[PDB]
Amino acid sequence: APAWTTFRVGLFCGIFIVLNITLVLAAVFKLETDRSIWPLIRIYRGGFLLIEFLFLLGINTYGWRQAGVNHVLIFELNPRSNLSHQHLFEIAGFLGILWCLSLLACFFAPISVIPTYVYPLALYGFMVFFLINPTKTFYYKSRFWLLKLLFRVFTAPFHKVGFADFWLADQLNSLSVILMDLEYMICFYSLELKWDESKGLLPSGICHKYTYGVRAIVQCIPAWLRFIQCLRRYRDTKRAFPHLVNAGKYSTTFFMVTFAALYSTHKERGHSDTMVFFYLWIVFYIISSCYTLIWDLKMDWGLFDKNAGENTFLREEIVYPQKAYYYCAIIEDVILRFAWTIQISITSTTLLPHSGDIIATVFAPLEVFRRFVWNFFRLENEHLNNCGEFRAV
Amino acid sequence: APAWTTFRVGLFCGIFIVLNITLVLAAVFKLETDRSIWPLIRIYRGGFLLIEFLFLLGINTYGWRQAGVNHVLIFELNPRSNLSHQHLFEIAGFLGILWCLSLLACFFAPISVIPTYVYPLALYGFMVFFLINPTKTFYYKSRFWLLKLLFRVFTAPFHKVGFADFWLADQLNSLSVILMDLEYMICFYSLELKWDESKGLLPSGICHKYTYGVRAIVQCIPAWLRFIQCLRRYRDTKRAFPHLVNAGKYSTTFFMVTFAALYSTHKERGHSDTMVFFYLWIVFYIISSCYTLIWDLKMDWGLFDKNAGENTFLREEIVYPQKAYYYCAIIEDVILRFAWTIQISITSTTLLPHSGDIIATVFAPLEVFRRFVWNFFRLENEHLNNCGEFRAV
Ligand SMILES: CCCCCCCC/C=C/CCCCCCCC(=O)O[C@@H](COC(=O)CCCCCCCCCCCCCCC)COP(=O)([O-])OCC[N+](C)(C)C
Ligand SMILES: CCCCCCCC/C=C/CCCCCCCC(=O)O[C@@H](COC(=O)CCCCCCCCCCCCCCC)COP(=O)([O-])OCC[N+](C)(C)C
Ligand SMILES: CC(C)CCC[C@@H](C)[C@H]1CC[C@H]2[C@@H]3CC=C4C[C@@H](O)CC[C@]4(C)[C@H]3CC[C@]12C
Ligand SMILES: CC(C)CCC[C@@H](C)[C@H]1CC[C@H]2[C@@H]3CC=C4C[C@@H](O)CC[C@]4(C)[C@H]3CC[C@]12C
Repeated sequence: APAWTTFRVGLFCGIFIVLNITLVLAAVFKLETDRSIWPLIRIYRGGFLLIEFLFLLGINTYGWRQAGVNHVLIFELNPRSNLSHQHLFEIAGFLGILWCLSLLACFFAPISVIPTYVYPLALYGFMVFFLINPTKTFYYKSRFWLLKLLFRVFTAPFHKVGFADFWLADQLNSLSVILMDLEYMICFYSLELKWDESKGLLPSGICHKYTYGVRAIVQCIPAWLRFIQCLRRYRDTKRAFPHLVNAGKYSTTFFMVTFAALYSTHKERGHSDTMVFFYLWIVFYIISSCYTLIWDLKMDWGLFDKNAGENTFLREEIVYPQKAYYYCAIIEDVILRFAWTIQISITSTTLLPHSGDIIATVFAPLEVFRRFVWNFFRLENEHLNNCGEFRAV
Repeated sequence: APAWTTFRVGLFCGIFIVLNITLVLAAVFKLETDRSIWPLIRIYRGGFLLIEFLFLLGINTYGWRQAGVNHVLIFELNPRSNLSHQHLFEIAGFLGILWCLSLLACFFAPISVIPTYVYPLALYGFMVFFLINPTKTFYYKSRFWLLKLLFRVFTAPFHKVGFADFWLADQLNSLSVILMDLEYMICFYSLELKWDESKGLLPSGICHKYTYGVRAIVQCIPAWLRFIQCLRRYRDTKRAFPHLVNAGKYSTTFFMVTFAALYSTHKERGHSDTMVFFYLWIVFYIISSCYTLIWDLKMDWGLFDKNAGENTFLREEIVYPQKAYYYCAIIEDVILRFAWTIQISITSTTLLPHSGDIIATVFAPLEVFRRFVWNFFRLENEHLNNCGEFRAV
C-alpha cells in the first residue's frame, strides 16, 4: 500500500482512540441519572456492530493473504484491482469517527437550535449516501460490486448461487441485530417519540415487544434467505445431500422463534397453555444449537476426519502454523454456539425487560467475533478440497 | 520507511490534533478569570518552540532530499544509518503529546493529592531523560551524536570548526527564547512560588525583569559562542575576510542589548540620562538589522550575483523549481529581520508589562519560521559553490 494510505489508517485510528476516551469520561460525568438511556443504546448498537464487523474483516483479509488462501479466486474478484486490508481499516476508522462524533453530540448540546433526535438521523443518512453515491469517487468499484451482490441475495429464488452469494447471506445471519435496531428505530420515531419536546430523545409503551408480529419476521429474514437459496441449489443439481439436509439446518430457527412469540404472548395473558409452550421452546433450543454446531465442525471446517493421521482430531492438511489455533477455535465455537441461540429467542419478549437488554448488548459483539473466527477455517476448507462445490474443477 | 513508522507518525499526529482542540475548548470554558495565566505561558512557551522546530526540521529534510542537496556529505553523517523525515515527525508528535497532556493536567485537576507545580517539572524532566538514557534504546545513535556535538559548541575556543558546529550554533541563535524561559522557570520556583499553597502555579515579583543583569548574559549566550567560533576560524585560517567581518556581525548584538538594560534601568530611576541612552539604543537597533540582513542575502544565500543572467536578481544556478519561491523568500526575510531585533530588546524590559508579553509570544514562532526558511537556501548555496570553505575540495 502507498504511504498516504497507511498515514490515513493511523490518523483515523488515533482520532478514534481519543474520541472513545472522552466519550467514556463524559458518560461517567456529564450525563444525568433521571432520564432513560436505553433507546439511545438500542439505536447506536447497530452502527457499532457494523464498524466492528468491518475491522475484523480487515484482519480476516490479512490472515488469508499471508497464509496463502486464494480468496480472489474463490470470490471470483478481479485479479488486477482488489481492496487490501488497509483500505478496510480506513473505511472502519472513518465511519467510527462519525459514530463517535454523533454520539458525543448527543451527549452534549453543541447547538441549542438543533433538536437532539436529528443526530442519529444524520449519521445513518450519511452512511447510505456514501454507499449509493453515483459519482466515481470513494471506492466506486467496491460499492458498485457490493450493491449488485446485495440485489441478488434479497431476490434469492431467481438467481444461480455462487460462492459470494452464499457467503454474504451467512454473514447476514450473524448481523441480524442491525436489522432489529433499524426496525426499532423506524418504529420509535414514528410512534413513541414526542417531536415537540426539545430533548425528547431520552424520554415505555409498545416499542420493544414481539407483539405486532413484526419482530419475529425480522429475525427470520436471513434464515429464510439461506433456506430458499438451499432449495434453489437443490433444484439445479438434483442431489438431496447436502442441499436438503442443509435447508433443515436453517429451518430449525423458524420453530424456535415461533415458539418465543408464543410463550411470551400466552404468559402475558392469564392462560394455562403457557407451560406447554415453555416445554417446546426449550426443546427447539437444544435441537437448533446441536444441529448448527455439528454442521459447523464437520461440514463447514471439515475436521474430525478419518485420515487425520498425525494432526489428531483435525484433518490431514492444515495451513495455519499452530495446532493451538484449531483447538482454541473448536472450544470457542462450542461455547459461543450456545450463547447465540439464547439471544435470538430473548429478543422476542421472553425475560422481563430489565434483565434482558444487558444480555443482548453483551452477547452481540461475541456473535460477530464467532463469525470472524468462522471465516478463517471456512475459507481454508474451501481452498483445500473444494468444500462447497462452487467451482467444480 | 517501513509501514509501522508511517502508522506511528499518523497515530501521534491524530492524537495531537484532538488534544489541541480539547485544550482550546477547556481554555475558553473551564479556566477562571481572576487568577494570572502568564507564568504558565512563559513556562510552556519553550517546549512549544522546541516541538515546532523539530517539525519544521522534518520538512527541511524532505525538501533537501527531493531537490538533490547532498546534506549527508555536508554534515558528514554516516551514509548507511541516516534518519529520514518520518523519524523526526515521530519524535515531534510524541513530545507534542506529552506537552499537551501536561498542559491539560495543569488546566484540570485530575488528581487531588498532587500539587499543580509538579506537572511542568515532570515534562521537562522526562525530556532530559529521553536524551541522556544510557541504554541502547530509542534512537541511541542519534542522541549520542547530538550530545557529542553539543559538547563541542559549548566549549567553543577549544575545537576546530566544522559545518555541523557552525550550523548548530546558528540554530541556537534563533532559539534563544527557550533559554530565557528556562532561566525564568529556574528563577520562579525558587523565589516567587509559594510551595505551601495547593494551587500556587497560577498566582508581580522580580522574575521577568532584566535587572540583576542575568537576563542580558542569557540573551547574548549564543551570539557570544558564534563570535568566539569566528575568532577561532581566523586563527587557524589567517584570513581577515570573512572571519573578522563575520565576527562583527555577531558583536552588534552586544551593543544592542547593552542599551536596553541601561535605558530601562535609568528610566525606572529618576534619571535624566535616559534620553541619551534611548537615542543610542535605536541607532544600534538599526545598525544590527541592516548588517544581519545584508549578510543573509549576499553571503548566506549568495544572491544578487553579477553573472545572474536570465534568473534576474538571483544567482546563476537554482535548484528549487520556481523563482517565486526565491522572491517570496527575499521579501519574507526582509520583513522578519526587522521583527527579530525588536523582540530581543523588548525581552530585557523595554516596554510596559502589559504591552510586551503578547509581542514576544506572537513573534517567537515567526523567528523559528524565518530560520526554517533560511535553512533551504543556506544548504543550497553550500552544495553549490562551497561557500563556507569547510570542505575545501
Ligand atoms: C446501518 C446502516 C448502514 C448502511 C451501510 C452503510 C455502511 C456500509 C458501507 C459499506 C461500504 C463499503 C464497506 C466495505 C465493503 C466495500 C466492498 C468490498 O469491500 O468488496 C471487497 C471484496 O472483498 C471480499 O471479497 C471480502 C468481502 C469484503 C466486504 C464484503 C462486504 C462487506 C460489507 C457487508 C455489509 C452488509 C450490509 C448489509 C446490511 C447490514 C473488495 O471488492 P473489490 O476487490 O474492490 O472488487 C473489485 C473487483 N471486481 C470489480 C471484479 C469486483
Ligand atoms: C525549557 C524547554 C526545553 C527543555 C529542554 C528539553 C531538552 C530535551 C530535548 C529533546 C529533543 C531531542 C531531539 C532528538 C533529535 C535526535 C538528534 C538528531 O536528529 O540528529 C540527526 C542529525 O541529522 C541531520 O543532521 C539532518 C538535519 C539536522 C538535524 C541535526 C540536529 C537535529 C536536532 C537539533 C536539536 C537541537 C536542540 C538543542 C537544544 C539546546 C540524525 O543524526 P543521524 O543521521 O542519526 O546520525 C547518525 C550517523 N552518525 C552516526 C554518523 C552520526
Ligand atoms: C476461547 C478463546 C480465547 C479462543 C480465541 C480464539 C482466537 C483468539 C484464535 C482462533 C483463531 C485464531 C486466528 C487463526 C489464524 C490467524 C491467522 C494468522 O496469520 C494470524 C493469527 C490468526 C489471526 C489467529 C488469531 C487468534 C485466533 C483468532
Ligand atoms: C511572505 C511569506 C508568505 C513568504 C512565504 C515563504 C515560504 C512559504 C516559502 C519560501 C521558501 C519555500 C520553500 C522552498 C523550497 C521547498 C522545497 C520544495 O521541494 C517544496 C516546497 C518548499 C518547502 C517551499 C515551501 C514554501 C516556502 C517555505
